[PDB]
Amino acid sequence: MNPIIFIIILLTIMLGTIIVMISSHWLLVWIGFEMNMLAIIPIMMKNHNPRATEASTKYFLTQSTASMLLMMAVIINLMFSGQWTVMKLFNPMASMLMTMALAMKLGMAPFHFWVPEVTQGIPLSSGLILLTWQKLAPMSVLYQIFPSINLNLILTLSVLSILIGGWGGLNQTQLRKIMAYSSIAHMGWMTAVLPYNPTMTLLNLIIYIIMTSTMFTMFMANSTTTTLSLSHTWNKTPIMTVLILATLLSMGGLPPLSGFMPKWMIIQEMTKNNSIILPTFMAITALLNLYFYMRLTYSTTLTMFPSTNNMKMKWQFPLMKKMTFLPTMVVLSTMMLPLTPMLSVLE
Amino acid sequence: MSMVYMNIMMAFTVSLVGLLMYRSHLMSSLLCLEGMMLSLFVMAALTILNSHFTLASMMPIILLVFAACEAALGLSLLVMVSNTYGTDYVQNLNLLQ
Amino acid sequence: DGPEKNYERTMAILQIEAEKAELRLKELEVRRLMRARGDGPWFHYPTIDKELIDHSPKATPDN
Amino acid sequence: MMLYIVFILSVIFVMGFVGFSSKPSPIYGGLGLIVSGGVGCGIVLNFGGSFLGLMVFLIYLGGMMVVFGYTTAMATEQYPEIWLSNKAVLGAFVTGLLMEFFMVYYVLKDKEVEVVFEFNGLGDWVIYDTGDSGFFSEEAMGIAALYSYGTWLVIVTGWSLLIGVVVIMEITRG
Amino acid sequence: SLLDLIWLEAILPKTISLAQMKASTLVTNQKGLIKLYFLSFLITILISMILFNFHE
Amino acid sequence: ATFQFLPDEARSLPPPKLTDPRLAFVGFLGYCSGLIDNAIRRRPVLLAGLHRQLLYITSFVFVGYYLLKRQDYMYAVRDHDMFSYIKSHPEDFPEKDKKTYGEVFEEFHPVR
Amino acid sequence: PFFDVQKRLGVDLDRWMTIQSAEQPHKIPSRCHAFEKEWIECAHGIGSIRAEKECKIEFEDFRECLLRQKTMKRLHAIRRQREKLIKEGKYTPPPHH
Amino acid sequence: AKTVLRQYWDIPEGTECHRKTYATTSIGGAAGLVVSAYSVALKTPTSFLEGVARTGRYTFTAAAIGAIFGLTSCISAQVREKPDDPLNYLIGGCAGGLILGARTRSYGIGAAACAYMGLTAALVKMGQLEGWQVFAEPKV
Amino acid sequence: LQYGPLAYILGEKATKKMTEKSKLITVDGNICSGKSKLAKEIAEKLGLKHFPEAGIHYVDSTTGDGKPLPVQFSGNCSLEKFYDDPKSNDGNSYRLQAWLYASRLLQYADALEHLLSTGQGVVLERSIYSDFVFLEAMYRQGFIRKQCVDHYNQVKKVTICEYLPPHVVVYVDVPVPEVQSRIQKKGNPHEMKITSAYLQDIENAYKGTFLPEMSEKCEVLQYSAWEAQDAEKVVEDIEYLKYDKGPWLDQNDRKLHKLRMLVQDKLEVLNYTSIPVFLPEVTVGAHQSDQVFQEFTELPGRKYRAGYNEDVGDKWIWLK
Ligand SMILES: CCCCCCCCCCCCCCCCCC(=O)OC[C@H](COP(=O)(O)OCCN)OC(=O)CCCCCCCCCCCCCCCCC
Ligand SMILES: CCCCCCCCCCCCCCCCCC(=O)OC[C@H](COP(=O)(O)OCCN)OC(=O)CCCCCCCCCCCCCCCCC
Ligand SMILES: CCCCCCCCCCCCCCCCCC(=O)OC[C@H](COP(=O)(O)OCCN)OC(=O)CCCCCCCCCCCCCCCCC
Ligand SMILES: CCCCCCCCCCCCCCCCCC(=O)OC[C@H](COP(=O)(O)OCCN)OC(=O)CCCCCCCCCCCCCCCCC
Ligand SMILES: CCCCCCCCCCCCO[C@@H]1O[C@H](CO)[C@@H](O[C@H]2O[C@H](CO)[C@@H](O)[C@H](O)[C@H]2O)[C@H](O)[C@H]1O
Ligand SMILES: CCCCCCCCCCCCO[C@@H]1O[C@H](CO)[C@@H](O[C@H]2O[C@H](CO)[C@@H](O)[C@H](O)[C@H]2O)[C@H](O)[C@H]1O
Ligand SMILES: Nc1nc2c(ncn2[C@@H]2O[C@H](COP(=O)(O)OP(=O)(O)OP(=O)(O)O)[C@@H](O)[C@H]2O)c(=O)[nH]1
Ligand SMILES: [Mg+2]
Repeated sequence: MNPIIFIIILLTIMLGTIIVMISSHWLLVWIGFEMNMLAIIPIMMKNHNPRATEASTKYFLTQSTASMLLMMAVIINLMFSGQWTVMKLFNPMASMLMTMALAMKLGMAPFHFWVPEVTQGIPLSSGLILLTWQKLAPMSVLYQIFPSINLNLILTLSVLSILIGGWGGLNQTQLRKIMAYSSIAHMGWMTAVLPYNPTMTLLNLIIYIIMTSTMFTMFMANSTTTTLSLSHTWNKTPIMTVLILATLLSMGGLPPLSGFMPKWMIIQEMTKNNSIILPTFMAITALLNLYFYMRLTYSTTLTMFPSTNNMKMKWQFPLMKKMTFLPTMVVLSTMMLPLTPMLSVLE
Repeated sequence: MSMVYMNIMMAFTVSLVGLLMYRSHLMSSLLCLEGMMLSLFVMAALTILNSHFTLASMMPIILLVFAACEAALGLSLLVMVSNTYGTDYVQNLNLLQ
Repeated sequence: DGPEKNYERTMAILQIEAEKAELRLKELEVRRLMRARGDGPWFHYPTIDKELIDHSPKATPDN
Repeated sequence: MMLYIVFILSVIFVMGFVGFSSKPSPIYGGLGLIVSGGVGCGIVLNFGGSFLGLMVFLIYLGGMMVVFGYTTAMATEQYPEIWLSNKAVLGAFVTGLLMEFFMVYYVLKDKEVEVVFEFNGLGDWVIYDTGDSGFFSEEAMGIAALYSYGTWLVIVTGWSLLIGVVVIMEITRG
Repeated sequence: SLLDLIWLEAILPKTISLAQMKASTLVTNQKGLIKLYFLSFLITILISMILFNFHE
Repeated sequence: ATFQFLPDEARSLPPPKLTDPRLAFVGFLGYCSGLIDNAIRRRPVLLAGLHRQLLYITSFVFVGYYLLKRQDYMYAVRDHDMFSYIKSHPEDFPEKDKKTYGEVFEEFHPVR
Repeated sequence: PFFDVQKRLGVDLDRWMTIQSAEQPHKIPSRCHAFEKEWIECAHGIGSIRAEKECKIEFEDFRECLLRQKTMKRLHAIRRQREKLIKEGKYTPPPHH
Repeated sequence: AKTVLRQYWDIPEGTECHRKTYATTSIGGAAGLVVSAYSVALKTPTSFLEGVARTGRYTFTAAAIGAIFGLTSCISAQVREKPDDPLNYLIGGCAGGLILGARTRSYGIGAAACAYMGLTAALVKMGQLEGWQVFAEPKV
Repeated sequence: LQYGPLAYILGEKATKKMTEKSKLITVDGNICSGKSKLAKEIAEKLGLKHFPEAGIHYVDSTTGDGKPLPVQFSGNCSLEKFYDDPKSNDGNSYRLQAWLYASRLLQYADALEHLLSTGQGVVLERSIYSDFVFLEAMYRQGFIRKQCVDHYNQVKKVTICEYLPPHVVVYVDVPVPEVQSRIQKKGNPHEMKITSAYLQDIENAYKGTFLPEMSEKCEVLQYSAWEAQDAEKVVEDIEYLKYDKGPWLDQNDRKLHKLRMLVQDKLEVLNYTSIPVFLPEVTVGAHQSDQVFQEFTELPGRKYRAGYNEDVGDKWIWLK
């Protein structure tokens, strides 16, 4: 891939997301989704190996099916309303189809099976796009149709995502599958608060993106994709292990780290609506996420695993990866709890 | 609703179940995807034509344009799947288990 | 500090806390009414903008 | 009987879908999809969309022609499967036709049928517009407005088609 | 006595930690097959409508 | 306003002081980012690239100032809406007739 | 939209196609033009929570125009009765019907 | 589920146990079938019989748990003349947990199932007595 | 402007700098076969960059002040210790072999970077493509376990795939009895313990595995001891070669842009030389690892990224 071609394709991925976000017409929203899927597959196939081919095919089949259900909902909405405006849907069957269509696009459980596999099959840079940028467009549509979403359906997906994400991460030794299951679990929190306060869905989304972007950027820096490969970081870049520790604890929602904020704010919103059993269940089940974050901090930062002799050759060479924005993202990933009231800007 | 909608809606459902219930050939599933667009095209056209909403008469055309892109995208992936395993069978796409 | 400074400093703290505590209860009651009745700035989900309608004479009379 | 023209076409429409949804050899799946495109064009034509109908037929005829070529190269086996050659294909094919027949039988037996949702079986002509004396096609004016009104739609569609060429070449350059 | 057996075996960190291991294995021990994942999408939609009436 | 970071009506509010404690914290966060940047690239943490360190602080404070202004404005808006709604619906916010503890009754629970 | 850049910049990218009461080529009106306009003008500015309740009449009439469900039920009632009376030798249609 | 759940709550507690048990048995069987559908879809049986034999065990295990829960919870209230007692569901929950352990051949599961199912059921009874909402309507 | 996609977009493409003198030549042959002397002559006559064979301290010469570092900063791998006790218990034999391969891999990247960046050809003495000959001889002599051989194949399998083979392979073919004689004359005491069986295993590995593979994709020139004497004859053959096979014919700008992006980042090059496969020979524990690593950073001009060490005269650090 010619560098100019990569930029144009990369700009098209953003263009499709932006089209969804600025569109007031259901057709243009669907077009934006198609444009996004068209441009992301070549990024997935960038390295041209059988695994990347499998991931791209599994991704394409899933996203195509969601687009069909989404467009079906739009046409049903047109029959029962005669209009195309992006807003609440006027038919409950259309609401179900759109909600499920967006659930597949996000990778929410039980439409989650593709997220672990696609993420594992593609490079880290592509996985970063998949688990962060690709969340924006479906969430922005959910942010506009939520008044007509069936409450039981959306909360059922949120609960299942948190459980399935929590349990799925416990068995993983690959860093890309850990980030996939962690992503599934975090998506559950975003949609659980969606019916009550959409602002806290945006807050959780932004903070999830900052923390996920930081973790992928640190994995890219040392070119690590397994738990054991990451366990050598202490012997080359000690500073990196400390940043991984702080970021991982934040992702686990431990105060006083930034990652505690979205969980804190979502519990507040749910209790204000006399929803007590669900936030309690959610917070406890999120302890599964913390458990398999803590294993990574054990093998990465708090202990020292054995090295290999050839590691000494890497002591003589500096990191040359861009690590774009890493110093800023890690500070935002960890030291933002004192600034929590700034969430009103999202209002 | 009008009785035509019963069969067009049924047609969409048949292709949806067609897509979700795979066999071996990945090509067969790509046809069920083009089947869903065909029914979506037809059902959109009936609604738009019957209601005399002129400006959306271009909507079904745009629908076909982005169906062609998906089919071209789907066929491209089938080429690379076939070049790897020598068939388009979907059971070969299980490295990532 | 003398007992007087800390005493009246405490009163100034209690006033601020009491005022905030009242507004917190008022807001939860305003949010409850606004959401139920939709007659306020909050929970104002958009309708279709009427300036998009065409009021010109059409190709046929009855419409 | 002729008043039910659109319904009769829609019955063949579903039957074509059962043809390729049962998923026999893609040679026959393509045939099923060509038929559905044909009577699908007929359905849209009978609602006043001659241009829309003929084009979906034209586009799908070229698409299945590419599919036929790809089937002989990448989706062919020694014994291509017909609807009668496989129990799973025949079972799906039979199931879809019986589910189609019964829906037809009740809606014709009663002039209404309930299949999850209420459908009226009075014939599709009853919903048509009564008056019409404009000296033009409404579909043509609506479609032709893509170039005056649909400036934004042309940009996004033109870009996507251009990117589609770039993308397919990246994907297929192993 | 048997009563404390329930109050222990059920609340043991081993019990809690070992049930999470079963659930983890059930979730993650998949075949990686497109056919099986999409067959489950079909079941999710059917029970969503027939059993929970999410479309109503 | 629609899709505006700071609508014109926001200029009636007193801007954040340049010595705001929240703005000082933001500036500190830029300092930490500047130090981490030296660390990950393996330069002398406190000394290296003071030009780079000044830009981390300046950019954080620049962005933080506008975020704090929007933050303040959105809370002023929330109060403006809440108070006007209370004005518009007197029947839903009636003054409580306030008894004194001499008149009110509370059951006493001995701590024996 | 999520980001209303169209209103901010004043450009009009897709609002033109959103409703069937908008300006059409050569002023061809949609079949339900009057019903849409009434519902859009009833609910303008008051929000969906209020509009769901205070514009049911306008919406209910608009829905009747779109899908004609009440009308077709009425016709099926009349047609069904005529079958009963024609088949019983009770009523005879006039020449023009 | 909505209608089937309603009828269970429709009839008074501690009375008409045959009907209560029919409700819980129906809730048990439906849960077993749902587990059977996902199980067979994602873990393909070797033969069509073993797919039916797997549906047979899960559906029967789930239906047995519900039937025993409904029976024990109703009879316990009937004996004790305490309809709205949370403790009645505690006994129903443990009996169900025992059925799972008996059906599973493992004293480890039977004990753990007793505790967790016992506490869960009592919370359910507490929930509708006190009006707790699991999926709460947005109100503020 | 450090090389990257932007520099490429602005017109820094490999095709603009290559010629028919932009070749990658490798000189091969058994021990004491005259490789290094021949290699220098070829480079001098063709105006190519000569790379002395990569040893235990090759990486040292490319970083810092260029001097060899103390051997604790190389795992204490010792060539002399290999010749004295080839079966030592501490795994010196394979630890040396694994270190040497990674040294050659690093050198090959440095050679390719020079070729692509400047267009000047290079000459190497052996390479990653022929390093396996010593692996094969070591194992056939029982100097390493079968587990070590599998490890080596794993590292080579994920590293040698990303590069292009040399344009020309020169092979000085000296019979084993002659090598055993030349080693005696040389005077190295440790080297004199090399057995004939070991040397016959290197010759067998070369003549049986290396040259047939290189024939299918490189211009392979072979010479006797007497032909190798006159580098003028060798240069004459090279200057009249065809170059009608091998992957170099299928390379274009975007492919060489990708290759250059790899070989200029040395950590990316060395990534898989340290795969977490815990062989006893190459594994090191935290206490030893941590202790040596802290020593490494105390070395002169080694605590900070090059250019940021005041203890070696670097200035303007507060503006860098
Ligand atoms: C104020 C409001 C906000 C409140 C939230 C909490 C704020 C803290 C958030 C921290 C954000 C991450 C930034 C942490 C900076 C860590 C700096 C450090 O520890 O020193 C790095 C040191 C480097 O070692 P060296 O080889 O000598 O130098 C190489 C780099 N030039 O590394 C090492 O050598 C250490 C290697 C051993 C690993 C030790 C691990 C245990 C100690 C970790 C301490 C940091 C814990 C951070 C976790 C969050 C704590 C709240
Ligand atoms: C974070 C500092 C505490 C460090 C230990 C970490 C504790 C865990 C953090 C978890 C979140 C709890 C945060 C609690 C602090 C926020 C509550 C608060 O203080 O809000 C009011 C504060 C202004 O404080 P005020 O009472 O008005 O007094 C002004 C005096 N000039 O307005 C604010 O919101 C400002 C809060 C930012 C922190 C104070 C900033 C002081 C100004 C200098 C900049 C900070 C530089 C030093 C960095 C210290 C990092 C440890
Ligand atoms: C008021 C400050 C309160 C701090 C509260 C801390 C809250 C937690 C903040 C988390 C972020 C921590 C910063 C990010 C990590 C950077 C530090 C690091 O990576 O490791 C420590 C490092 C020493 O490693 P080294 O390789 O030797 O660098 C050369 C420095 N001489 O660098 C160090 O030497 C230690 C760096 C931390 C100490 C900061 C010192 C404050 C600035 C002092 C001004 C400079 C004074 C110069 C004095 C000399 C002239 C007299
Ligand atoms: C939520 C409340 C908290 C609010 C937080 C606010 C977050 C947003 C604020 C921006 C965060 C990023 C700040 C980056 C500061 C470091 C920039 C720097 O010093 O660069 C030095 C040099 C390039 O500098 P130069 O490009 O010449 O500056 C002109 C820019 N047009 O080249 C270098 O060596 C820099 C390399 C290190 C930087 C990492 C790579 C990023 C490259 C950025 C390019 C320059 C960005 C200019 C920043 C201006 C911001 C106003
Ligand atoms: C995943 C498979 C997807 C398959 C899609 C199949 C086609 C789906 C058709 C969707 C439209 C069905 O529409 C459904 O039935 C009729 C339509 O008049 C409505 O019928 C009901 O609602 C309206 C509401 O005013 C009233 O007439 C009345 O309350 C009742 O008759 C339902 O409220 C509607 O939800
Ligand atoms: C009250 C709520 C408390 C919430 C606490 C947060 C829950 C976190 C759950 C983590 C569970 C996963 O942790 C996992 O548990 C099993 C328990 O069998 C351990 O299993 C361990 O003992 C079992 C047998 O007893 C062995 O088969 C296994 O080899 C051994 O590792 C795993 O070593 C551990 O990795
Ligand atoms: N085990 C091992 N020894 C090696 C390797 N490369 C070189 N050596 C040894 O390092 C010493 C120098 O290598 P040579 O160049 O082949 O010997 P030489 O004396 O220089 O002979 P010339 O070809 O003329 O240069 C010899 O003892 C080699 O056995 C290697 O990859 N593995
Ligand atoms: Mg030599």
